[PDB]
Amino acid sequence: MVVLAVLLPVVFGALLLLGLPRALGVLGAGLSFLLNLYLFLTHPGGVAHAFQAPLLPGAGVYWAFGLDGLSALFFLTIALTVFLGALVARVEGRFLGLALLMEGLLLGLFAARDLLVFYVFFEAALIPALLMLYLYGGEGRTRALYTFVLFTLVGSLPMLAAVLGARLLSGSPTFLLEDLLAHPLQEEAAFWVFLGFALAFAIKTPLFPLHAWLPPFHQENHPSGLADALGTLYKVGVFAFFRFAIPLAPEGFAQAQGLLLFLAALSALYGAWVAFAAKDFKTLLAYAGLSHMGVAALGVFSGTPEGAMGGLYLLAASGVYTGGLFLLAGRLYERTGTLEIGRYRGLAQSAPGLAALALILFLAMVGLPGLSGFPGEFLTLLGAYKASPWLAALAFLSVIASAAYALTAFQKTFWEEGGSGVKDLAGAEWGFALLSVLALLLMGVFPGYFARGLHPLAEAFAKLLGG
Amino acid sequence: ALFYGDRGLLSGYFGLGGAARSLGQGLARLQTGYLRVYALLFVLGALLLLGVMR
Amino acid sequence: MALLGTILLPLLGFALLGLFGKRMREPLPGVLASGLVLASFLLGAGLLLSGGARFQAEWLPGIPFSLLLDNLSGFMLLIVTGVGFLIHVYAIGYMGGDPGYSRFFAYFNLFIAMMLTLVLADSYPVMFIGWEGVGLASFLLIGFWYKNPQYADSARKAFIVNRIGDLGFMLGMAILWALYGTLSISELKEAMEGPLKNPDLLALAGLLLFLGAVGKSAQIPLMVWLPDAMAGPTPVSALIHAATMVTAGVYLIARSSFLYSVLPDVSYAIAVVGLL
Amino acid sequence: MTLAILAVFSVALTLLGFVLPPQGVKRATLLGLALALASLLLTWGKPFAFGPYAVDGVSQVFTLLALLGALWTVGLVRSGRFEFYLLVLYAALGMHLLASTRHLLLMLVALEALSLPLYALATWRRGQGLEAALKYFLLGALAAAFFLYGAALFYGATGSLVLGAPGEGPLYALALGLLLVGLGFKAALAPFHFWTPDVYQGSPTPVVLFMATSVKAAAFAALLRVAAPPEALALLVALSVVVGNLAALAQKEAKRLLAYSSIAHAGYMALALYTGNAQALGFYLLTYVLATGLAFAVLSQISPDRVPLEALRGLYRKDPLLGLAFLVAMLSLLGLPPLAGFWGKYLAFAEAARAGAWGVLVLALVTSAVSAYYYLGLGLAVFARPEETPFRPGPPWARAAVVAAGVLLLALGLLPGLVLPALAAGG
Repeated sequence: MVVLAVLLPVVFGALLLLGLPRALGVLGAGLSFLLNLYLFLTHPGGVAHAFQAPLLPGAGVYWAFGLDGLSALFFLTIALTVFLGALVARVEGRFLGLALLMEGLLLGLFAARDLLVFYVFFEAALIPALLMLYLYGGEGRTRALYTFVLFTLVGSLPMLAAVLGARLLSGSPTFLLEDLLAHPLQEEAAFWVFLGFALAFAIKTPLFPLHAWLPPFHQENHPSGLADALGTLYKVGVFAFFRFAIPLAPEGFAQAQGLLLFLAALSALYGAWVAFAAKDFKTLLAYAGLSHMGVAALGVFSGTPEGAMGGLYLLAASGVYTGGLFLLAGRLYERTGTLEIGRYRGLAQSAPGLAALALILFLAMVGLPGLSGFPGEFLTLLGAYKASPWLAALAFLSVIASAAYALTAFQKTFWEEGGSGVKDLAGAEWGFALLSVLALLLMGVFPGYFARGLHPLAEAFAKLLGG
Repeated sequence: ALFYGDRGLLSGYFGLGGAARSLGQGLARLQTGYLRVYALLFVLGALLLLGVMR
Repeated sequence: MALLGTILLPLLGFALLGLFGKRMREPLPGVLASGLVLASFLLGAGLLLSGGARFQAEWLPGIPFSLLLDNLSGFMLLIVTGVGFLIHVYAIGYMGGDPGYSRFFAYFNLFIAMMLTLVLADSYPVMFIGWEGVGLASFLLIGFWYKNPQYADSARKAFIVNRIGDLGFMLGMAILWALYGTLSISELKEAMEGPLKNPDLLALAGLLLFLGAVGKSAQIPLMVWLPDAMAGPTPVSALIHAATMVTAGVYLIARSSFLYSVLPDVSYAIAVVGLL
Repeated sequence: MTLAILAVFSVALTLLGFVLPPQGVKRATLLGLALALASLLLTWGKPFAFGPYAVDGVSQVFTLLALLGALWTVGLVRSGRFEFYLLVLYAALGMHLLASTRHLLLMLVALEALSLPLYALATWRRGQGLEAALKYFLLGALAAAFFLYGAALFYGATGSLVLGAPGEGPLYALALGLLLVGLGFKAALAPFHFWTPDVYQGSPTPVVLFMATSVKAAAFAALLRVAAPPEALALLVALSVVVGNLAALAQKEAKRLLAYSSIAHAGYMALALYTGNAQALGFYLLTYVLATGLAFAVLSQISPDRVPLEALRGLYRKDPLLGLAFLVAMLSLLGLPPLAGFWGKYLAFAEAARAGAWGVLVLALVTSAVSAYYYLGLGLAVFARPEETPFRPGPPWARAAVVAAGVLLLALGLLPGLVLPALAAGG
């Protein structure tokens, strides 16, 4: 059931960490992918694979899991992305076990059916990040590590007071999301709880003033970008917003809606705009991820189930293709040795299908219709315009900068005058690009099949803001 | 310009951390090692506590 | 299902000529492309001769996948397929000794399929799909000879202006979704009749639609991107300036005539911009 | 019937040291501590009281922890002075008596009886040891005088010297304050924190292990019986945690930094006093004792006199298991999942929120997040490039002890619903 798929990447990452060899990670990620796909199919509803086990009877803690429409496809997305990062990695530092551990942690994070288990995974996801950052790459590794870790922790620890207030002030007997949702929080008490939630979730969203931890994180990881891909998967902020933040304290969200929508708009614009000024791949991709998170948070905060479903779909797909771009930059490093955009121009003539892979990925990034980005982008646009037209319009002065930075990077990296000549593709990279394009096309052209579980949650939690 | 401003915002976060360390060493300076200082600060804190209790 | 073949043929062709592509002799990519274009012209003439066509498939909730083949759509379809077959032959002849033959004709097939996706649309998001696909194919073909940096920035500018137009398109569509909630040109027309509501918002949506049309058909002020399309080969410039990628600006207004006709001021503004 | 075991072993050894070599005396002390620990466990769920001596879950848990710390710190002490063992025994017995009564005067006699042998054990005769012993003794006698006037004003507000009396207004509050002064000093709560950095820096490292584990354990055991008002508790927590973390930011030496950290950790433990849960605090102190004894056992394997932070570096390459256990300890003291420090911290914060003190809790959480800076600068330093540093890779004694401490920490962090069911009467 759910716990099996949640733990499989954890146990495989352990067996790669202490045990040998690297190859165990490829087959482990494949087994995870197949299990998460099987869980994604035949999904009846939320209780699909429900798990309930007691841990602290007195304190009220229970292992609580289940596959919602959201948990299923996010499991599938994570399994797929980490499998891709597992085959193509080329890190081979024997630490892909850390990548599988982080995968399993993010799985448990998403599948949490009770508040405290979610909080536990939210705090646990910090350790592998600092680990694969510190000992596996980067010159400013220590400083970026401290910055990112301290930001996450300064956000997270007061959220413990927030969750303690949310449980105690509501008289909810347990930490179960069912029970906690059964007992609402009052005015000027849901206010403070939501404020403590919004700090920890915005600094991890990321929004504009709280994003300063993102570029240093992405720069000094392993140059291959496996750690970077998993950190982009670590932008789970929006998710916690929609399921936990807003439904548990909409009274404060009433005053905070405009502020948060504005932050999402300006964050998206700022990221997609600065990404033009980026002189390296890590900076560009970090600012792009910031823009996408701004869009997703905008869609969720706008109410308007259109916007919410768009935000979540865009979140999953952006995680997928941003992780793909990170791994691609790492592979081009391993074959070349640099991530600068100006140098190494002739790539296109030497790289037959790596050019096409990078192009498909950047197209999915700028949100091209037919690929994964556009459904979420447009649904979020609709929902935001429903909520507040002004911030939606400003926020979508982003596709312009999206095309600008993506095309500039692609052109000056591949198109221009022939250089020395570069390796074409590796055998693992073949399956990588094939599966990447397959998933992108399937998620972009057929958004009907995916995200069907997202519609009920969207409309229910959007009507919840009403009477 | 927005890139430079982002760098400057990160610099302000740095300044927050540096203010934290400076405050920390101002409070760690409280313990010099002169036992009279420790006794005075001890009795001072205890008297503050006894006043708070009302 | 049969109508979808018109688009699907110069997509399988594109996939063959792009993925494997150079596994073929020199004329064979152009041969396959022109043959698919001809057997798409044929199947479009046959479907129109059968009275018309409709296709609806499951998509985003509230936004289904709607293709409509009527007189107005079939007009553009026949034009594009015929001129495309002629230009495909002219490229088979005109393209010689330069690598990327298969890639070039795969770009051609993709362009044709995307333009068909544009014209065959009962829902505006499918029109937008065709819009961005044509813009991407234009960016690709204009920068066909990549080894020159000069003929890259042209397509850069083209796609940037294109995405300004696309953003205007998106905002107008969000407007005509917040108002009505249909966004399918059939039911959008059946709902726009009668007691119009909030005429200011309707004129605003039409103005943003016209903004998108300006960027697509290179009207003032967005005129400047079109001349740089000279970077691409001459058949590319022909297909861009004569049959596709600009005529869509007029086709959008032809289909939204019901909206632009109840907008006197917007239509007068369109006339002024056309004259200028 | 455990205190009898302790007394018998101590009194017999006092003379046996004349006929037994200090090593034989060390074996004897170790046997006595293990026998006392086992006798405590076989009495789990058997509260036993004869006079003012009263054993409940608190006595049981805290004396178990104290006996663990004494066993660990005796393992390392290898000096050929059997006195250097006898004193340890005393402290254990002394701390036992501290957690085993509610009588304020017997509480004072127990405090003196457990504290005096620490003053003498802190004499490696290093010039810093003398300064440390002097500050310690003078400030401790000052706090004992304050605590005694507090017990006197308690007797003034009520006819008995036993806690729990109804209590008057200003006089009862004042007596409570005069007791809290000494008790927080013993627990290293600010603004009574000054002695802890100097004493931890000066004393021999294994003695600092014993102190920072058992002394704080017994001090909170005594605090749990007091009904400390919320204002005093909030002030102590705020000042203690703030100064702890902040002054730890400025520290250049491992032992002084760890002393300030222990001030902050006593500040955290002072939250469970809001409710006096004795389950939250028992769990917290279990995890803290294990982790800190581990860290100081490693530091003793490095250097008894003084250890800078750089000495910690390269430890993984030097000894992998040691670096791993040190990382486990730094994170558990950081209270990070899936380690038991998270569960102890949460239980204390839940007691605090149940008592309804919010801003104090928020400030504690912010200071704990600030703490991560140096917690990582210590835990992560293990992997750094090894610089010049004395390294004594222990006997199998200290290796096994450190391994068991880290294993118990992770085991009870991952599945806390194992022992936490039995922290009340003991089902």
